[PDB]
Amino acid sequence: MASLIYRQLLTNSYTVDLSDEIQEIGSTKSQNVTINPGPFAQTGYAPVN
Amino acid sequence: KLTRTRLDRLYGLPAADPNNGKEYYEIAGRFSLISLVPSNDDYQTPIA
Repeated sequence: MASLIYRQLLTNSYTVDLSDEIQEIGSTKSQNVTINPGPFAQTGYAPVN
Repeated sequence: KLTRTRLDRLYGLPAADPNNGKEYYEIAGRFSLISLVPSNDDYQTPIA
């Protein structure tokens, strides 16, 4: 009965995709920001006077 | 040598003329430079 409405609201998980696609289309800017620096080299200059 | 002059046997290049019809003055060789350079970073590339 009402248990079937409970089950039915479980079943319709195939429109939550539309729900999230709307929010991601009308979402903000998307970022491909990418950086990955590792070890350093501790180099420099050795000038004579 | 310098002839018909009282100042002779001048040694070295004078200031007048090394052209003499010579095509050029060629001095070949090589370089070897160790340089600090920022432009060869193949590293900070974005994904995709």
